[PDB]
Amino acid sequence: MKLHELKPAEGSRKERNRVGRGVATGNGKTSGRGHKGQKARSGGGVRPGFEGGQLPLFRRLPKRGFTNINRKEYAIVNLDQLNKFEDGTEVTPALLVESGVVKNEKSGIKILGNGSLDKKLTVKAHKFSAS
Amino acid sequence: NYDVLKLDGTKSGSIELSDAVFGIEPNNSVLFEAINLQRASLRQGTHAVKNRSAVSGGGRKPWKQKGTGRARQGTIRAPQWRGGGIVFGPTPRSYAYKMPKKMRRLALRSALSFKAQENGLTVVDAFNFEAPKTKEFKNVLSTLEQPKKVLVVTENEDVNVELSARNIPGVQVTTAQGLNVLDITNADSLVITEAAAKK
Amino acid sequence: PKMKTHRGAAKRVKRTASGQLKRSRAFTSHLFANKSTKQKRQLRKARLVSKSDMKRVKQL
Amino acid sequence: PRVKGGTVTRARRKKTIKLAKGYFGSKHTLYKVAKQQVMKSGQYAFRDRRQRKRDFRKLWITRINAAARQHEMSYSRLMNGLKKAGIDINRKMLSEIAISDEKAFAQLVTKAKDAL
RNA sequence: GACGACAUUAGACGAAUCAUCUGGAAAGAUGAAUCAAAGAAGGUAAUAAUCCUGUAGUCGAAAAUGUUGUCUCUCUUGAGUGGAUCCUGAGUACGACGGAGCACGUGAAAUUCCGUCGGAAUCUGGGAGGACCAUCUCCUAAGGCUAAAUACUCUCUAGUGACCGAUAGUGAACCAGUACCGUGAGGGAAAGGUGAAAAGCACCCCGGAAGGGGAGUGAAAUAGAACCUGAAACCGUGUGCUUACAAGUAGUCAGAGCCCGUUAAUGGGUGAUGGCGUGCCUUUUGUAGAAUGAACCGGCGAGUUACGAUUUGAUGCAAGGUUAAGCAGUAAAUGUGGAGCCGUAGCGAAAGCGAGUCUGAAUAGGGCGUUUAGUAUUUGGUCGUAGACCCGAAACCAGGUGAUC
RNA sequence: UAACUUGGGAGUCAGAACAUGGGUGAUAAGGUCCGUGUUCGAAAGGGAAACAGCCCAGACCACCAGCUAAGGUCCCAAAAU
RNA sequence: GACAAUGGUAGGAGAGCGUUCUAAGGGCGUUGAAGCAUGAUCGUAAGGACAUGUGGAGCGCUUAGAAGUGAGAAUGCCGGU
Ligand SMILES: [Mg+2]
Ligand SMILES: [Mg+2]
Ligand SMILES: [Mg+2]
Ligand SMILES: [Mg+2]
Ligand SMILES: [Mg+2]
Ligand SMILES: [Mg+2]
Ligand SMILES: [O]
Ligand SMILES: [O]
Repeated sequence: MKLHELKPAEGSRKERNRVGRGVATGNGKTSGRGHKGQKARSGGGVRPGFEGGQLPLFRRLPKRGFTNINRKEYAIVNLDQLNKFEDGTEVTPALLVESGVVKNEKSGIKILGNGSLDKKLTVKAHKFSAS
Repeated sequence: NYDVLKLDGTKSGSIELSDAVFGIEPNNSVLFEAINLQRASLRQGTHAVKNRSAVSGGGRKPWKQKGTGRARQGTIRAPQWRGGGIVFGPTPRSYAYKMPKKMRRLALRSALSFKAQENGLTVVDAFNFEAPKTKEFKNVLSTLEQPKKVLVVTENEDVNVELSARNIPGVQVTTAQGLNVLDITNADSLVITEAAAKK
Repeated sequence: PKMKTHRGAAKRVKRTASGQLKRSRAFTSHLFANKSTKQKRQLRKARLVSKSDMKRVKQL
Repeated sequence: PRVKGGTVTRARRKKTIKLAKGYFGSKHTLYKVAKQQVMKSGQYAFRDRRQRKRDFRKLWITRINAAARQHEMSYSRLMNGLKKAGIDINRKMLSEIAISDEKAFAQLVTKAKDAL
């Protein structure tokens, strides 16, 4: 490129469709005929004139919790945890480990909360722990 | 790979150049969108226009609605009427968008490859002086349009901008529009490793 | 502005590119049929997800 | 950057009006009227080409029958005489023949009359 | 209240070129030369780094102002222990009643304020911790002051524009809030350009004058003041062809006669005569339509923009991806900046459990989830919020102007 | 040779005539209301004197070529007194 | 080289022309720019060159970017006739 040679990609640009022009543009009226192409141009969000969108309230939502990490890692060997956010999670409100196809490599562990299948594996590997 | 540093017209010891900066096999698409990202940013939005609202004018109905024999009109200021407003006028904007951190680096490295693709030169400059003598320096033949890449702050060569066609940054910011205009660049031996390592 | 969610979202809850429901008729006149009175399941408005969106998308 | 829309309009309108040379009254000076009259013209051409083909087929047939009434061979006896003879040509050559030379036409009718 | 430095209100210096052709005139072409901390810009008889103003840089203030500094200048005790006894803001806080406001509509409705009315305590005290009691934790009203960070620009200085260039842009480029209209509040215009220089037509002639023909100024006066360029409508003068038995949405097709010669090719101008043929848009079940709009022509003039969602295409990364504000930086892509956001595991109203959960007596049966590709930026399509394709109402409300009819 | 799913985008909700089975109406309506099918609407051209819907037939452009469809062959007006 | 399709309003999809400006490159211009006028020319279209006259100083071209981007009709505004 010396700024007199440029040729960008294929499918990075297009026409813009100016409307209010032409007759042979494929436009000229652009919506209906007297119908409701007026300026406001709304049926009003979502509404047909009646009330099929009204169903019961089946709810509550208080505070909540944990993240996830599967047991599927083969990154570390013996490098017990809460050190890390690199090859696991970035954020932690409350940490928790789970299943996800087995870890045959033997590491310890350092965790809040624990899954059951995870427990019975990591005990058959090096360690189980709960803090 | 390697280039031959030199001094005023005499060869000197070779050097090493990363395959990843000056062998990055440039990418046109990235380079395109990069440059448009720059050339858009300089564009400031200082234009303006008056709609039918801000315009000093009227809501007075000049003639009443009906009984006339002429049309029905509400103001003497509207896009029709001479002196009226200008509907869907242009108004200021940011004229600036973003690209990721990495596509930038890929761009810089791409263009810098586009030089070494053909030829990009190197020198050791310690000339602390202030003059047009730096034009006689071009016995290296270093064709017209150029940057002259120094380390951070120099206050000697940068006052010599006044030549008809060149540039002279520090490496702290070297930009792919400052580059891609000129076809012949040069650089310092001290600093080429910086840009190479800094990417 | 950010776009405002329709706070009739308590009525419709997400799974995986879709919505979940409690069916409609309940909570007055429970005289009527036993089989009509087993109605705790899914509902949905399949084609009207086209209709009932870009107002409730933060939760979908 | 506002755009003075001038500098094209007039030129377009000249490229119309200068296809109005020979039209009557204010039809050869004014854009509007000459626009719409032009459009009528182009359409009329688009039916007139078809129309000339129809026409000259009529004309050639007329002249030809005007020839073969001389031997009182009405036009249809003849043509059927020609498809049976194992020969065939266009019209317009029967015309030009039977106009510029009579004898040739006579020999055609002999060649056809005897196949009936 | 004394006494120094810096900036501001006038300014100065400020490097460098000659010729030939064209020209009315060179700053252009042609050549050979020069300065650069100055090739920014504008003017100069046509397009100039080297002709002028100028810029880079440097210098400069008697007086006045403004901000800063050091001695004057003022003004000042600062902690600790012990806690016998006293003090820690009264018609207050709080409650009820009606109300407002707190994102919060009287709701279970805290916390804060208003009015009426009642009406506490004194550190072993009192208030809060979203009705209310308890334990725990934190804080101490009912008295007052407080720079910066921030929001705006009537105005000035210096600058800038993928801003306008006379129906645009301030309404206003000019003697404009003028002329004008109206009792009055108030509303509101149109109108730029000679040439390089006024050198702005001496003088003769007709003419009452105006105006003109001549002569001259000037490169050009068909640039001569209503003065650059000067289109179309419209109006004329002359002329090649044609037209006075003729029924015409006006053309097209065919075509003789008469004339002419091109951006030189199946030529151009006219057109006796015949065939064929009921305008344009809009709206409409359908319109030649006797349904609507347009007198002609010139100009003007209607899907835009931000923010956000969504999908489509591209592009970079990849089980990873990405920065926000802010800081430095040429009002700049370019570096920093890992709070935050998405995804990676879901189901259940929720506690919760977790590749299974929920429902359920059930391990049955079924709904959902399984089996990895996602994500940041962006062109386009669409939507929503903001007047949001344009023009168009009677009407409503607050404020004020008029009883000279 | 089309059919289905998903995703993006709309338009349309006033239909008319002809034939046909029917209701209503008076075995009236260029009527109205339904089913059935076509054409017009969004489709010119040839015929129906003339004509939105009837009849034949679906225009990419040009030719001074031909054969046919409906309907026609004395002049108008091409073609058999 | 064959084979087939190519009427079309609402409307959906696609490729395209020209204007103003910018950036870069390369070019024209008193030995007469732009605009204007005339013309029997090129291109499938929108459109563009060329010759000549007038005109008296700035303009094109290729690549790409952003647009106040196109006007025959509003009982449309203005101006002239
Ligand atoms: Mg109360
Ligand atoms: Mg009170
Ligand atoms: Mg003008
Ligand atoms: Mg139209
Ligand atoms: Mg009607
Ligand atoms: Mg008009
Ligand atoms: O209005
Ligand atoms: O309006």
